[PDB]
Amino acid sequence: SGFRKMAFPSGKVEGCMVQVTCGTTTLNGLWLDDVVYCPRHVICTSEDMLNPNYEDLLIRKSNHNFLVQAGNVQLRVIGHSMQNCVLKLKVDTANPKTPKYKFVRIQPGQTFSVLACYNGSPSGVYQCAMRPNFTIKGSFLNGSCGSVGFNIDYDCVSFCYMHHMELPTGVHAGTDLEGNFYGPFVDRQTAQAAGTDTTITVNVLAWLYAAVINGDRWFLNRFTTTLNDFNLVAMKYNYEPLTQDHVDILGPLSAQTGIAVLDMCASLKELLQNGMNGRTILGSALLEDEFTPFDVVRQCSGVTFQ
Amino acid sequence: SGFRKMAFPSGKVEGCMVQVTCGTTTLNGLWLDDVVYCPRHVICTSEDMLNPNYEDLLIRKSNHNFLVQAGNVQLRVIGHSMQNCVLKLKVDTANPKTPKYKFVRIQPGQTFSVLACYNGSPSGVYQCAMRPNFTIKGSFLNGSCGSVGFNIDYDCVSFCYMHHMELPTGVHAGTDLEGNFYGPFVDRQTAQAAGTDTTITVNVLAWLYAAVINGDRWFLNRFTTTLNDFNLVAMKYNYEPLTQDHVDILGPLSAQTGIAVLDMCASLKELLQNGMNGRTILGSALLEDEFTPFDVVRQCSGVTF
Repeated sequence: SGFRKMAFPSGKVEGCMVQVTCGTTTLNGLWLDDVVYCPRHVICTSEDMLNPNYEDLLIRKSNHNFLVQAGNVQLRVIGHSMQNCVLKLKVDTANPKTPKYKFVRIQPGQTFSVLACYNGSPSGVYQCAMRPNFTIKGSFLNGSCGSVGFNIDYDCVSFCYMHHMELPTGVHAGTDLEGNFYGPFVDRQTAQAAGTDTTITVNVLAWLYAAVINGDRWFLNRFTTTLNDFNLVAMKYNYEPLTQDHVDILGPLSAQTGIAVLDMCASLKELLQNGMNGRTILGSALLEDEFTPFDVVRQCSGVTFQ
Repeated sequence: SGFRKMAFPSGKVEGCMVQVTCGTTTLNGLWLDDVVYCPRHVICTSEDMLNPNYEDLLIRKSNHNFLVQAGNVQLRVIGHSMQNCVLKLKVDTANPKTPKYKFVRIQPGQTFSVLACYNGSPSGVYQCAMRPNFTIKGSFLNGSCGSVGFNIDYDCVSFCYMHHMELPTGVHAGTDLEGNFYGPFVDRQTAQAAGTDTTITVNVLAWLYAAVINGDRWFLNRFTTTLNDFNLVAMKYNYEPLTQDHVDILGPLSAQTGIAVLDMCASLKELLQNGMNGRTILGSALLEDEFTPFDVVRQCSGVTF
């Protein structure tokens, strides 16, 4: 029992983190086999930040302008190329700690672990979710760029996020590992703002199912709803629309608890109307939306506490 | 900027986790140098768990009754002994991945990272605090026993917790790595109740400082208080007493923010007496008490390991 924001163990990713320096700029890179991936803005200077021409900046660099340090060892850069917003530095050594891995581009609402790093060294690990407005609510300081987000279902690391920037509201933006940004953002310091964010409805429903699995039913009610009526109400509270795909994904939790998905939707409607009246759910006084259905199944018992 | 419940990187500990099996019971062990540490109740069966005599159970076991597996490799057990509630299995090979480490016993209110493991394989990491009632609010299923809690400083892993059991309210109890329980618990298959818990005041103040560092300031006010008056309020809301040592420990955050501890105490007093009036702090509608002052400093300054 219990329910925590649980990250994946970070060791398989720690062994891939390196420091990349170009000029006076230092950030983190990800060393997989004989390639180091890092944000391309490592090649910018101070006069470059608003409208950098990355193709023009990069042609002026040789391999030896990039200093890559793995722990105490310098790696030798033997080639470089840019793919979208990431730089790929070919190095002369394959990383002996490379885990089994893949690159995946995730959808809003998906969660992942972040290993926050500075100067190629890990500082901590935490869970994040891709918000509907394609930002993440991270914890990142100067020098954290190139830190990555990942999942490790089974034995394989799926890298899904590379950190590039902080927006004015204090939230964060970055790319997949092919260098395409999530959302409409660009790696320029021109004025950019995140869109209005919404709550991830399917994740709130998953977390209510987690609460039932762990033994709490106080928030259920005798009512049901149609999917259409639920979405009409949910939108009034800035909740994302719930689709038939989301209803299907909740199937296993519904089966384990005996609570039909649209009955849990009626419970959520009432919670939005009433608040918690001084109670908590899984230790929270707010409705939590950064656990996915898959996260709940990963963490919770397969036996409900009836 | 931003502020998240952050665990330590777990790689140094992952390399130490093994699977220990005795009879039909399987749980996790911690392999350091040439010793594997695990809960002594691995030697119990069903008819033993209600009132175990561990000294008598251990005599019937030979070294080959303990099956220790590190990944795909079996370790050969060459000795066994018990220290309080921890079994120590001497093995024939030192763990080549042993980090610099020590065993430490923590105080209530201190936080640590848990590496939750099953069948010797790490499955997740999260941050926990030792509650004033010596439980932790963990997330553990059958087979999680022997999972460990730890802190890191520089290069040294300080192991502080080994998981043994779940209490009826769904919170968790365990030992230090010398086998001494935290709290008034025993390793027997009986319902044992956690005492009434209280809120860790110095940690709530640390988190209010984190909120200020991150720009969330609505709860600051013109008032200040004394330690004595604040502690009357703390007692009334089931908060731990705030000592002068706590005031000193908040010194670095009070310096980084420029806000005196007793000024912040006047803010917390008002939050306890009036609530949040529908607002949140760092995204929470509750007063969070599982960040220590050092946790706030470590996260807000980017400290690496």
